[PDB]
Amino acid sequence: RSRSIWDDAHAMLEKAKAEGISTVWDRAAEQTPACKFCELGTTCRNCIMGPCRIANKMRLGVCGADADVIVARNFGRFIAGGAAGHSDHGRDLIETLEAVAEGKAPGYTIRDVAKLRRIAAELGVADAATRPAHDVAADLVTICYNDFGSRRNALAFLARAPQVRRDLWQRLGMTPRGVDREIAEMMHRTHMGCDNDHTSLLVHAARTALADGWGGSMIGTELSDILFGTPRPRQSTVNLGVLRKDAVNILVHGHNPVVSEMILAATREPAVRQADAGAADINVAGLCCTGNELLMRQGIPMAGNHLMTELAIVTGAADAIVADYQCIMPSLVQIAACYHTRFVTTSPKGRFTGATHVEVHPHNAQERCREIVMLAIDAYTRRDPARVDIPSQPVSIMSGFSNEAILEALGGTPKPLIDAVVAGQIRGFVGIVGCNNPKIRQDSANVTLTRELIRRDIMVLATGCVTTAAGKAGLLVPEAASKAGEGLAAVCRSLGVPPVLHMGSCVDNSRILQLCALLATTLGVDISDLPVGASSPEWYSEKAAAIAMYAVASGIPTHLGLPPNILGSENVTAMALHGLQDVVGAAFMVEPDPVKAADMLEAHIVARRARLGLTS
Amino acid sequence: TIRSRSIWDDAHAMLEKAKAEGISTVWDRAAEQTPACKFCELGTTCRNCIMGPCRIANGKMRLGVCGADADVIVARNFGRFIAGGAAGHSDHGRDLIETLEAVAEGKAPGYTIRDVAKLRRIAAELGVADAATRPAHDVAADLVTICYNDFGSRRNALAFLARAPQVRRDLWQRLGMTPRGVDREIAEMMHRTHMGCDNDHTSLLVHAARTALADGWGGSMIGTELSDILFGTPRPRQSTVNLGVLRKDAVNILVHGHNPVVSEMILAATREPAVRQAAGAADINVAGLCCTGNELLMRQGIPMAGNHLMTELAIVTGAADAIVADYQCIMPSLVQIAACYHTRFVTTSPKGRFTGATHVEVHPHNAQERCREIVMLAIDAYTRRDPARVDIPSQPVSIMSGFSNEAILEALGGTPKPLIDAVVAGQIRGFVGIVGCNNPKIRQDSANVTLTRELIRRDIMVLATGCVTTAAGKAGLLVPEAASKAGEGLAAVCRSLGVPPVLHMGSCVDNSRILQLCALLATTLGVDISDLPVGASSPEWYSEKAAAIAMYAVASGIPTHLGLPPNILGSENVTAMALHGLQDVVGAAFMVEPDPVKAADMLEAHIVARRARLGLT
Ligand code: SF4
Ligand code: SF4
Ligand code: FES
Repeated sequence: RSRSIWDDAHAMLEKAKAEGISTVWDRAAEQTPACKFCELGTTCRNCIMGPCRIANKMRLGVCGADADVIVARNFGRFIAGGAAGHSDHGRDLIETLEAVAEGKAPGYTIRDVAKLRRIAAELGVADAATRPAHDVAADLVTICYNDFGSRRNALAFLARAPQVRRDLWQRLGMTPRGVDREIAEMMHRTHMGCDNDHTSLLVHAARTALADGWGGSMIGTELSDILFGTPRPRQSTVNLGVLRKDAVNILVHGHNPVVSEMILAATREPAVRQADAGAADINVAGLCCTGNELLMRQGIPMAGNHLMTELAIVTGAADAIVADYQCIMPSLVQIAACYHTRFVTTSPKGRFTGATHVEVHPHNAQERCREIVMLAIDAYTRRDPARVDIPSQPVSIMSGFSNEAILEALGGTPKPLIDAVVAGQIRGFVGIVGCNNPKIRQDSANVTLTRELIRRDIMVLATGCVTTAAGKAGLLVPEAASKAGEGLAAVCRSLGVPPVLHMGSCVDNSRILQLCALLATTLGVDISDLPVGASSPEWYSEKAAAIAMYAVASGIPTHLGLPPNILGSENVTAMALHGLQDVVGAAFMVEPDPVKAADMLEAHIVARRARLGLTS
Repeated sequence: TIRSRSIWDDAHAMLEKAKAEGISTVWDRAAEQTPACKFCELGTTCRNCIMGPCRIANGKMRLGVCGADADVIVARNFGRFIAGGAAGHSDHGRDLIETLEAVAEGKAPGYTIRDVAKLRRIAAELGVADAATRPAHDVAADLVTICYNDFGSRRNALAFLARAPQVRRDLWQRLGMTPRGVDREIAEMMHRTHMGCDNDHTSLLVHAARTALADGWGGSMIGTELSDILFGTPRPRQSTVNLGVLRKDAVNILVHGHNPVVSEMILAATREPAVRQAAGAADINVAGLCCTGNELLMRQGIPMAGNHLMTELAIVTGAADAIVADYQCIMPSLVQIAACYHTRFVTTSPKGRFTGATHVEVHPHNAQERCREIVMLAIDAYTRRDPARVDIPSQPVSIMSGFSNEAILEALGGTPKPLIDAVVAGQIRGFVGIVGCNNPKIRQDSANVTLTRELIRRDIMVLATGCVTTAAGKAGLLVPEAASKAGEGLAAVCRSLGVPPVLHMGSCVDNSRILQLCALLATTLGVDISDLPVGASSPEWYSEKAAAIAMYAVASGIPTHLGLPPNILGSENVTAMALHGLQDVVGAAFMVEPDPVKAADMLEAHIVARRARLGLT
């Protein structure tokens, strides 16, 4: 009850305890209270002269490092881990398009040639409009790979940012030069006896996160649309009720659409769908970011977010989990073992001990994904009928709101959206990026903050876990306009869109940057002048901090529900919470109270409205 | 009590001088952090997300909040440890590519290509067309491209990897270990260690091996070869060691860190007539520290003031007029210790920023003017030195240095066949590259020198890099006359060649020379590196770069001994994989032994075993 706000989670948690199955909430209590030095960030294991803990003797490390350097180093490596997670996903997308471009990817094509030509033209490919698509693709592959090289002075997509913003980064030393390069430079700087200035460390951490948002994640988003289709607005369902008792239930979990879109195509094969075991159909449901993206591009229903993954298996109806990499809890392998579920992994980078590994690459995806769906149809026969309990009834959601889709709904230009903001019908925009964290009652903060913002005529752009949260709350449909303020509801009914726009997965947060950059460029101001905000009310992962860091560094005020492990240095904390405002035009806000967070987000939005000479 | 800190009299005098002056040393701070955190020492702590942090216990706390066990958690921490060290070398190599490209474009005043012959040879080796006869700047530019591509994401294997025997390359490929890109493997390691990605301890150790190979065969190797191209390939030469290199009558500039791009330009500025005339001092004195000092010693014969733990004690002498630092292994306490005196602590790299220092950023386009400004800062500081607080402890010791692979082969008449013949006869029973640092957990240089003395006594030639250079040098082991401390066979070889029984091959980056030498001997014999009577030791290691070095040695076939254990004892599976499992996979393994004599037995035992596998006595 205190663990989650959802009845489907409640039913599955009670089912888990009766079956003696330990959940992520059960293990969170074992690790609470946690280590104070680890919680403060005042611990360092970067060499075997240590480990060192800073006290308040023990003021410095053995090498002489103070709490400032130690805390900043840990935080840069935290960000580097998150940027690395997106970086590799984007590299994987580059490899796939090259396989298509070279004609070495059976079942893969370029779904959105129009976007390919536009992106290629945008990044400087000559005659991208009229040359053969595979050549245009190959040239774009080269540009992207160069951003994963070490000879650029700035990443390709950075030109989307307003000039004032690009000039600021260059002056500050923040211009991201290469995706992998900045990750390595961060790891270099955090080695003993290298960067021992907390400001320089935070600057490069900002540089590293910008290499994600304007590099790794952005390449990942745009190539995904090129290969799998650009999302259009569409209807679907959410919650554990997406699982059908009468169908073979395949759950795609992780991030890579290269796999999940091939799992979907294999289930649509005539020979596979024919398989014969008491199967009414082959039901595919989404999890995590690969589910978000399958929802965006295919309308496939989503079973749940981060904390719903273990409870999805406990239902007794998950026949298989097809996983790749990132945010896939290893406990899934043990819980699936308690049932019949075949836990299948597909990435060479995402290995789990005890799993069934069927490695998927573009050259063998069609045959391997077809083999995987047969493993699931086999597992559907061994499912115990006694231990099945699908809790809830699914909820309708609308999804597929890319920037392409938003502009289409606005008639082609951002001016109607702009005009609504100048009038005050839409007072501002807040991108909510949150995850789930067992330290917070599940989706309470996410849904509460979302409800507050739309009540104040502030449009919410949702990605990641908040998608399942707002969707379960009925906020992802046009009819949710009745829960928004008069001005925002007026806009939404005019556009036929919900007051919360689902823009995709964690990688797709680059869409929010692209949108902010477009509005800033259209108006001739910096992103730090737009009435925008970002929130991660229930974040947990390195990727969330990398996202939060690149939002702040791009001019977007960013709220965090839980603090990072940096409180052990008040200097680092003050830089993140206040000092960054003077440097990059935005800052971090830490607030566990979602209502106070709405006040803080709205206050900044109001302030930027006044700087534009507008009424709030 | 300070006699237990170091084995050297210059260190003793400075530690006792530090105690009287109330200056806290790295040894004083080591005792404050002992006993350390047990979970951190075991590796059973994880801070990779804010669902945690998590500690594993030995029924609660068996797993992390995400479900991760001690195996995954310990392996993740160790992979990130390796990634930090590879990252340190990676960026140094990237800096040298940037420098050669500046030379190649004519945008680097004072920089030239010292070794055109090596440039043409390296370019030809990596596939540059007509590298032998085309203009040097074009040859350089084409080589710059090859190196940058190894810092890209489109190669299937790094360029220098072809030096390895085919059998070794086939093994890496089968295992999934082939390093594809320098930065790529670092990022992939960080990706794998994110929550919910690689949760298989075997896969994690494999990629850590892949990442370290991207260093030794990539970052460090590019760093070594381009450095020789730009600053000269080391030839054997004489020099002095210890704190006595500092002259009371001269302006004392200490270069500390790693980048020769700066230190070789600091040396040239001191040789300028106006700068040398500006110095009321008797001379301008440049001395080496850490790895940049190793490299100035190798290529210029510049004396070295001391190793890792001697850096703070160098300032306490009261004679260090300036410290020119860049990045890596430069303790931030140096800024506070220098503040107690007149010393100007100068930093030059954008990547190595220290709070409170005098920052004069050095890049190839402005090095000549900036380094000239830095030497003037030091000449200014020479006037502000208090004569009362100066006490230079010891008298310097003669050393011989400059043993690159080029130098070794030259001493052998051009081919490794004489070196090979001595090994088949048994005059040289094997080779051990000692890579150690210093660690306040061990009496300074005790284990290093003790192991070195034991090995040469058993006819085992020692190849020294890094800190052990100052260690063996202070012990009189770096001169031809040190043959009297070796066995009959090894002493016999050394007298024939006129070389010491311990060969100084450079800095930590220069450990790639040892790989190049092993690869050459293995290729010449038609066997794997795992078939050679070779070993590696880091008796007093501490840093991420040392663990990356040890990991890439093990992964290339070289048995590697560590004096102190890494933070992995919390998982017996990871420990057994490092200590035994790797032997079945890569033909070599880690050996953990704090007793240097037992370490010599362990190193010699493996050497003996590989001699038998080659059919030798
Ligand atoms: S880098 Fe410094 S603070 Fe960190 S463990 Fe090593 S000695 Fe301690
Ligand atoms: S990644 Fe897993 S083990 Fe590490 S802190 Fe997070 S929940 Fe704990
Ligand atoms: S566990 Fe070692 S400090 Fe937190």
